[PDB]
Amino acid sequence: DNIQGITKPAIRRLARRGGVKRISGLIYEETRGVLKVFLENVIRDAVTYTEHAKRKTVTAMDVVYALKRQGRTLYGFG
Amino acid sequence: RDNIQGITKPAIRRLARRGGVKRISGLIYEETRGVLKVFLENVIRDAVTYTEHAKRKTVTAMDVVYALKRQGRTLYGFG
Amino acid sequence: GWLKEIRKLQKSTHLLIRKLPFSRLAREICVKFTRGVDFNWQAQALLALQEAAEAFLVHLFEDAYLLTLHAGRVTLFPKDVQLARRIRG
Amino acid sequence: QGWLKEIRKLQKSTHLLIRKLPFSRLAREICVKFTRGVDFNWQAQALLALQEAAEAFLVHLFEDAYLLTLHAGRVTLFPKDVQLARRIRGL
Amino acid sequence: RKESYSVYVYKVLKQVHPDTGISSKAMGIMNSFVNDIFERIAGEASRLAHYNKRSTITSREIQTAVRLLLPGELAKHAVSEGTKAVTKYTSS
Amino acid sequence: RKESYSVYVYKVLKQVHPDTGISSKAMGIMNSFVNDIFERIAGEASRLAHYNKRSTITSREIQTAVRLLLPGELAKHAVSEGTKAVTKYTSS
Amino acid sequence: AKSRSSRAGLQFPVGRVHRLLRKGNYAERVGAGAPVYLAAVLEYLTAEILELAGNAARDNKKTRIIPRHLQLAIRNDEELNKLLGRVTIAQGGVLPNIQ
Amino acid sequence: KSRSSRAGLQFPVGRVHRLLRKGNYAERVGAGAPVYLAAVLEYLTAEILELAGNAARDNKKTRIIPRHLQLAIRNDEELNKLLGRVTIAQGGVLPNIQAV
DNA sequence: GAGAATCCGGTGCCGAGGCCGCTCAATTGGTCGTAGACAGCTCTAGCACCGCTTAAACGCACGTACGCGCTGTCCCCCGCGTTTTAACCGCCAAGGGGATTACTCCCTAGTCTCCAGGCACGTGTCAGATATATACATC
DNA sequence: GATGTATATATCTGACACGTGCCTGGAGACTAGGGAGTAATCCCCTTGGCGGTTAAAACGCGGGGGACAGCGCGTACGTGCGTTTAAGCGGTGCTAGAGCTGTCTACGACCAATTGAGCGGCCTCGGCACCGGATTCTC
Repeated sequence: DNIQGITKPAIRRLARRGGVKRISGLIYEETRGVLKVFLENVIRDAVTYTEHAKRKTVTAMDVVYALKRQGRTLYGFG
Repeated sequence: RDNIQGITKPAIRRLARRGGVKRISGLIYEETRGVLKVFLENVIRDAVTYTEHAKRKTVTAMDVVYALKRQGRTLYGFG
Repeated sequence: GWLKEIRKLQKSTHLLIRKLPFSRLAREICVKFTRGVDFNWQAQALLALQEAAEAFLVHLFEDAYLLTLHAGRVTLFPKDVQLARRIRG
Repeated sequence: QGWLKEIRKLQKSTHLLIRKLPFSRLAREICVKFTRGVDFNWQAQALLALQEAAEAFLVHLFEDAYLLTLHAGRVTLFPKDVQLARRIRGL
Repeated sequence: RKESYSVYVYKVLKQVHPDTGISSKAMGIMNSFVNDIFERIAGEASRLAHYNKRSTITSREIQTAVRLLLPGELAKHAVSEGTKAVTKYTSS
Repeated sequence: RKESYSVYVYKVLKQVHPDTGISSKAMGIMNSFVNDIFERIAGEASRLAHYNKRSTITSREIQTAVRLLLPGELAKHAVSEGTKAVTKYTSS
Repeated sequence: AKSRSSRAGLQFPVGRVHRLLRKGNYAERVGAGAPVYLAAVLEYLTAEILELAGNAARDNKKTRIIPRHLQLAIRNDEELNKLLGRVTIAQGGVLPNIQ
Repeated sequence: KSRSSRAGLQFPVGRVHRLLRKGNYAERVGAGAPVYLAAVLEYLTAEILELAGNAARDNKKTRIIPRHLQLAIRNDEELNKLLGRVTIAQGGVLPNIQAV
């Protein structure tokens, strides 16, 4: 598997936070799809920094800098 | 004396035909005249600042290009 | 009817809003954000304002018309334009 | 009812709505496919950072895409709504 | 050996509030706030040292960067407060 | 006295095309293209001289900036072409 | 023998901002009056957002600031929402927003 | 003996190195970087102008005009993501028609 | 008109703030090159206006293509109860590599010096623009 | 089948590809000193695993809630057409305003001593998170 960990009540709670009253059924695929096409664009944009400073360890600052360059600025974890 | 009605009733129609809209409604003619105005403020207030800083009473093209680049909508063709 | 009008306007490239009303509108709005001072626009920069305004309005009405076909409409109501700005942010 | 209590409850607390280890195994699976062969160490704070970003992004996406279901008269989301909401932005 | 901005935010909070404590996590947010705004303004004013073909950063460029990077009323209060700080800095 | 990039774009166009002319307005677009990408890459690689606490810009930082600022296949072709230029630059 | 912030009448530092603005390579020459002004601007921004946060902190009968209070103090105010638009505060949650 | 012709390029190298010295980007600039930079810029310029010239050829005109760059950018997939926040003067749009 | 939602109290617990040692980075002070404020002069390109003229907008009358509320039908998510399951907590070992220091060396920066390239200027001349006129495509 | 719909050419019109003069920014040379690349090290942060629990997810089921399809009235919008108004050409004037060329001075880098402001480690104790209890609310 390694994608079915994002289960139905997980996406259901993610929707109920957003104010969605009534949810259809096909969403539980497309959301997983869009989740993957999000995380890929955060991963490699992180790991290039990890390949620049020649270390085998992704620090938290690398992910913060990848999200900085991506557009969604993250606070706190710096 | 109207001062925003230089935007006409069919110029909005020409922009909607370029956008590809088959049939405009009514009060759009009173709505778009709002929105454009707001957008021009967030250029011109952002473009009168740069020319205020360089002690110039002339608002050149580079100033509007820089303001549009700062807003996020990059313009190329002039300079 | 309209179908000979769209395919003529998505072919050309010239300006649609006339130059002098847009110049008077820009000189009106500019004098409020500078504490009552005139300026002197170069004859090139007004083209830049007008091109950015045309591109922004055309992209806006394309997205608004993408909203209108969702709700079964063909007509473009003012409920549609004031919603395609809150989504885009 | 029921949902009217759950919207009031989940918008109050500030927990993590996604479990830790499935999200961590997914992030490691994606990280393996790029620049293969070697593994990649993750600090324990970086996965929490990426999880907070992904949760905030998905909640903002559903809350933004819900406004195109009240607009059509419906109540219920559809994948057309989510794909159109991504079509509007340009992501 | 790795500095931060926790002490100064704590002093400002004890100035404008009598005893309101702040947790050790939310203080971290304040670090990533004010290592960020300083990246914008003192970044963006550097750009205004390049369009006018200069090489300095005086108070006037930071003033215009604050006029750009902030919305209206907050920018008016900030530009009204900054020159008030500078004038009592000059007559030392 | 005010330089531009018209001559070089004209040389590249006469290289990869026999006689395709280019107007004096669209050439201006190319100026504002390639005074822009150079602002991104050679801007953004400067940021990678700051996160790793360095002070130089070598070829490796520009290589990583090209790996970031471009989508996949175009970035692969660009990184394959740039080192091909550098290797025949080194043995001068 | 005499502090820079004490001449400035401020609370944020001045020498540290000047050190970062030289070492950051923003310009090859740094005017003297600039980082005092910049530190005053940063002090006013942090003072505004903490002044808005503490009222919501006392509104929830608390005296210790958690990130939810900063989230609410950002999102309820209009002009800070204009400023901090594309920022996801960690451990934050969302506003109470129904229908 | 020029550094443009020594590496076999067409974009200049001395001008790019001059703009990296006086651009306030780092305190020291290496020698292996700006040749790489000019090569990448030359590849992107050729990538645009090939599609622009082909679209100009298919419209039976021997001159490049900004409508042709508009068509070449908005029809290509990679430059749609590279230039996704770009307005072009004298641009026009794509021929977009859609029904119900 | 009573299970559910809200406020309240008690108790463990654990991180937030006070405290000390210390060190290195910010202060003070004197030196010198120079970046830029300041003045004045010169070309230029933007604004005001006006006459014309004419292309397009304006105003209206009308036919009718969608907007919308209604309603019937059928399907389809949500709440509920039971069973199953994997996430987590706490621990324990261990080891891969992240951070630190040394040391040489090498590679870029500065200054000087020489000249080939890229820019402004000027000009015939081909590419297309628009315009008219004439051979096909069609509801 | 008349109305578009594509094509031949008329010529005319100006942008533009090109040729020349020329000023100055790019190349050659070389010293020198800090940046850093390589080598070693030691701890410290991460990875792997045992084990037991307990919330949390999966799965049938039925039932109301909602989406969807047709449909009639009608009204707000497109279109046709005469007018009248404002927009464009273009031409004149013509002067405020970019800019740029010197200057001289206040001003900020640059540098040696020195000390306290702020950072690292530590230790509570009150604030708070959770658990259990007493007072309201709509179907």
